[PDB]
Amino acid sequence: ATQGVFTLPANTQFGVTAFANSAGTQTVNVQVNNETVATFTGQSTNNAIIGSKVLNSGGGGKVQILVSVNGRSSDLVSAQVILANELNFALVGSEDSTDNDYNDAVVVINWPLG
Amino acid sequence: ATQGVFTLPANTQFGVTAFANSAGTQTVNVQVNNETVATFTGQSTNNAIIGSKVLNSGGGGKVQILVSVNGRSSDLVSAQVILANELNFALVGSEDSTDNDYNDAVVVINWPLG
Amino acid sequence: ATQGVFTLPANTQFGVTAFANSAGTQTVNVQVNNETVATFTGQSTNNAIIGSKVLNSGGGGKVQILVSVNGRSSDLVSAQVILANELNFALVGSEDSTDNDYNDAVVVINWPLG
Amino acid sequence: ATQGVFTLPANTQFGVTAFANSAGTQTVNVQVNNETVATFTGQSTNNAIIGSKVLNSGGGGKVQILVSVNGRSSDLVSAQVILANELNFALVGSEDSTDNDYNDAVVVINWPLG
Ligand SMILES: [Ca+2]
Ligand SMILES: [Ca+2]
Ligand SMILES: [Ca+2]
Ligand SMILES: [Ca+2]
Ligand SMILES: [Ca+2]
Ligand SMILES: [Ca+2]
Ligand SMILES: [Ca+2]
Ligand SMILES: [Ca+2]
Repeated sequence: ATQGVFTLPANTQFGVTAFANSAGTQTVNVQVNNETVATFTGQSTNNAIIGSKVLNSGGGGKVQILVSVNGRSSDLVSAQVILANELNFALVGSEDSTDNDYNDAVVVINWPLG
Repeated sequence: ATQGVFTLPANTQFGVTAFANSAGTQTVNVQVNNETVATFTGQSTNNAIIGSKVLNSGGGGKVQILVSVNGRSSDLVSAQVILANELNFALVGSEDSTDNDYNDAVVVINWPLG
Repeated sequence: ATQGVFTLPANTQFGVTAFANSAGTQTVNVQVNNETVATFTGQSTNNAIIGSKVLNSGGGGKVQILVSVNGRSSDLVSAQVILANELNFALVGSEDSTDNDYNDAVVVINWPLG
Repeated sequence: ATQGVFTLPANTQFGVTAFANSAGTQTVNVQVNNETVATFTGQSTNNAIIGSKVLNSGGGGKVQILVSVNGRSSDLVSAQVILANELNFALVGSEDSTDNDYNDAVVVINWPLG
């Protein structure tokens, strides 16, 4: 299945935060309605935050996360979870090698804000 | 139900990150096997990160999040989600008032690291 | 927090299924836009299905689960999870006594159908 | 990523329930520790239950779901969610064709029982 794609409500503010856990330098691209609106880059084997931003989901509400290491696409896993019928998490893990920890870059998207 | 309590694997490294979305100043306490091992305080209505740390789950693996505003306990909601049978997220929302957005402090715990 | 309340897309077919794991006879009440549309009753300590129905979410899309045993309200826990940005589960556990297993009646709501 | 594989606690009773939403006859295979312990075969475009069984997770706790239609593997998606730090759902969707609804066979694994 396609992974890392989420439909948000339209024109809604959301937070996107990325953590790194790999020897490889991670590149996280955030696309909103098929336009790149953020790129995070960093390296950590200790969960360092390599980016955190507030973005808007725009008309289509389509938010896609892509992760690469040195231009090679990582394999993704994802889900969305909603708590108390209001608090949304869109969760992505990525795998840049063979160990299947899926934590090489971890991306957490949350809404609503404010 | 009790919320904000999670059983991790023993002696395991995990990340904890807290976000704020309220007029009220948020205090997030992190307890590992009933000892307070981190405390984050901060105020934001725009999802600012008010703390991020790497901790060890210790022998019991018990991780509890408590949130308060002005010394008053916030109501919590929580769940744990596992992706690819390996990547774990323990998720907490908290409500300090009456609107029920449960985002006033948002806490994300992730493991494994490295 | 209020639990057992979910917002579905409007005018959408959904499935609701209830399982029992208790000595007590479970009564599961299903409301759609604040009107009772189903009631499932049954007893099992071995996960027997006590009801499965297809319903429509109507204009408001509001679905609520309540659980009681001999007229006494059970404590609820719930969450919604979305897979592949399309497959939805709305999940309820309920606790009729003291052991905190939350499985006394378990309710799974799924959409889309067809 | 591999999907439809879950680690349960050892020697634990669990329920497995399959729903069908396709024109195609669905064959759901359940393995516990790499041995077939159940096979559900049925057809429905309206969420009918094509199998429900109680099984034991055995020493390894490994549970795998595979879905096929006329001998051809469906694409799977999955996740595990834990409520109240005790109530577990392991969730599978499967796609037998092109529409990406992932509901053609839907598998819900729950524990604990009793
Ligand atoms: Ca890896
Ligand atoms: Ca890693
Ligand atoms: Ca609030
Ligand atoms: Ca708020
Ligand atoms: Ca109970
Ligand atoms: Ca029970
Ligand atoms: Ca399909
Ligand atoms: Ca279908």
